[PDB]
Amino acid sequence: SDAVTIRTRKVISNPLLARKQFVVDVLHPNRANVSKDELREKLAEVYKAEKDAVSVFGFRTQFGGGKSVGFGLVYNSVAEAKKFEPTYRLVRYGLAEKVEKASRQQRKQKKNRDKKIFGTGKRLAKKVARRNAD
Amino acid sequence: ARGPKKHLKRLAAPHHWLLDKLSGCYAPRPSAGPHKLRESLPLIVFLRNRLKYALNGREVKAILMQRHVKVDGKVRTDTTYPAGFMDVITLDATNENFRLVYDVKGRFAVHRITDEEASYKLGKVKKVQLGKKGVPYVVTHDGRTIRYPDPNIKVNDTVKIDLASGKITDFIKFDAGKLVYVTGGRNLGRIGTIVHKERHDGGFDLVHIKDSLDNTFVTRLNNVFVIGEQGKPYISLPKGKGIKLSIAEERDRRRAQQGL
Amino acid sequence: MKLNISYPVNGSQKTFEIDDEHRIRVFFDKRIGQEVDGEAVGDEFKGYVFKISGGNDKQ
RNA sequence: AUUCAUAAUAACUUUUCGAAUCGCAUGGCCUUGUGCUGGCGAUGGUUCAUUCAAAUUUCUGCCCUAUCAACUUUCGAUGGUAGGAUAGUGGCCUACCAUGGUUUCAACGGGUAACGGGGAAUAAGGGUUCGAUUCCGGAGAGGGAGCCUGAGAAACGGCUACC
RNA sequence: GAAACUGCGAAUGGCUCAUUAAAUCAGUUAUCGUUUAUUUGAUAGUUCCUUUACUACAUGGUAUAACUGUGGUAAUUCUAGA
Ligand SMILES: [K+]
Ligand SMILES: [Mg+2]
Ligand SMILES: [Mg+2]
Ligand SMILES: [Mg+2]
Ligand SMILES: [Mg+2]
Ligand SMILES: [Mg+2]
Ligand SMILES: [Mg+2]
Ligand SMILES: [Mg+2]
Ligand SMILES: [Mg+2]
Ligand SMILES: [Mg+2]
Ligand SMILES: [Mg+2]
Ligand SMILES: [Mg+2]
Ligand SMILES: [Mg+2]
Repeated sequence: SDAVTIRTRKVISNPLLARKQFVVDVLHPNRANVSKDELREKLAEVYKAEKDAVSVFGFRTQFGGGKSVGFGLVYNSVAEAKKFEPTYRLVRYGLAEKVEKASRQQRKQKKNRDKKIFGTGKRLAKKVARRNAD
Repeated sequence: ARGPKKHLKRLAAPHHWLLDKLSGCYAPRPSAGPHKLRESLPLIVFLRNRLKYALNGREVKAILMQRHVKVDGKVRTDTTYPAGFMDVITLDATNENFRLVYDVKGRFAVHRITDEEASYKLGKVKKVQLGKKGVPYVVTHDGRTIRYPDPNIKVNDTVKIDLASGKITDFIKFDAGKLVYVTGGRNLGRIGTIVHKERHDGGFDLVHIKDSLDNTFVTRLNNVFVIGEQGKPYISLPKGKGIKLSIAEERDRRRAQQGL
Repeated sequence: MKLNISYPVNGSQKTFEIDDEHRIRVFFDKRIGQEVDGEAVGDEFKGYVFKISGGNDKQ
């Protein structure tokens, strides 16, 4: 087979986050690298997880290819994983969806526009409506 | 200028935190607290850097605000809370406790104590003074004011706190031939037995300290911290016992461990 | 000019334009807090008594 | 080392503080009631200590110049007494008094294409030159001055005036 | 949870080197000469009207933003009357 031979090292139980952290080395002869989703799955059936409580980092491949090393977390369930893991990695793993925010510049510009407004503004809205409808 | 500062640039942080030079422009500025910021270990430095229970500051904040970590039995959700020397850190999980002491290499070390040791701490009397209504009090090094102390208690003496109530159980006088600890100067981390002390009126009394195998040195009285009598200390010692063996000697132990 | 005349017990307020500047001089050289009759102000204000509470000049 | 910390007496006060605040659980006893009594906290709140500070402060150490030898002092210069003012010391300011204070061991004046330092280049040794610039300290926000709010600003992405 | 009131911050950071030659700064001192929000520890059984005024403590009242409406200025993060 391909024989990734995924070995976990530096395993530490962290009940303070209800997860186990570790660094993981994968040996992939004649193969470019390892995909995050497949690596997360393999970590899941190694730890009897459910593929959703597993997060991965890095995997800086050595020179010439053949071996990748990166960080990894295996949790106890979905709930604490979703509460402890960052939104961007949630969007990567497909649990959540990217929030449609306006670009940072126009968000700031709109906020500065609202600074010039005291109160709700319906008063000046109907006043400029009267001025436009005089 | 114009007021108190809020930012601590990296490379201005105390070196014994052992912060790396890269991966950040700033350093955790410890909040106002029991310990001076030069000789205090912020909880973010102790968690992320010393214990590796968190990967980033956001995870540190997640650990702190859950009411996980209690410093001296109090939650202290502040990220940069200045935990200092002799402080007791209890974690709800893993059923284990840490005491904060320096190592002989002059930096705070992860030292694991039991629950009975975590149930108390030793502090150094900074002053003895009569307060309002004539109640006497002792001020420890960690800014603890305890009312009605033993009359025999004098300045630079050691008092054992109960850590669940603000009382003193017993004390050690500052006398010759008592095991001490060093918390300042180039001798940061040493453990030895007193020889004598020089009078030196007007400021900066000097104390002569002898190690276990006769490594005699001197230091200011400000840095001395009595921890017990000959042997049988009141505090379990960290790994090393603060001896400062020579560079060649630790080279021998290293080549012994890896060269078998 | 315009008169923002307000009846306070029911919170009603309306603006009335009063031309013929040779009759608005009853308001002239008066100040806030000084009661003025409504008869000279207008043939519509028989018996109404007003008092000056504020204003806005041109600009 | 004190007139220290404290404590006591006698009074004084545009009479300072001593919870009319908020969220969860909501137990015990019966005198069964808008009865008695109760924890976990949070924001507060005089005072002392601690911490982050600040402000003053001792000693010693700065480049060139005599085609700069005297300088300071009615208009504070150097001291004394008292007061005022300040958070506090202090000519910081005022009243009165005395006539002092610095200087060839270079005062004072002038110049700097001078912010000071950790440091950098070079370097047998000794030195020479640089350091606007990563860290620390200072100063400033066009130039001055004044000021409000605040623990902290003489703040300028605060205000007022003049240029 | 918009708005607004209240509290806190906005005195930090960042930039620049004009001024400045016992000035700044460095090392070293002192505060028995002071201020100090906030953090941490302790910490108010006494409030008797500034007594022959104990009148609600199962808990005092005023006056306002916001909001509803009438508006003025060409215009400003202008604002006024009800
Ligand atoms: K005087
Ligand atoms: Mg005086
Ligand atoms: Mg200059
Ligand atoms: Mg420089
Ligand atoms: Mg320049
Ligand atoms: Mg700087
Ligand atoms: Mg400034
Ligand atoms: Mg400019
Ligand atoms: Mg403020
Ligand atoms: Mg200014
Ligand atoms: Mg600007
Ligand atoms: Mg600024
Ligand atoms: Mg600054």
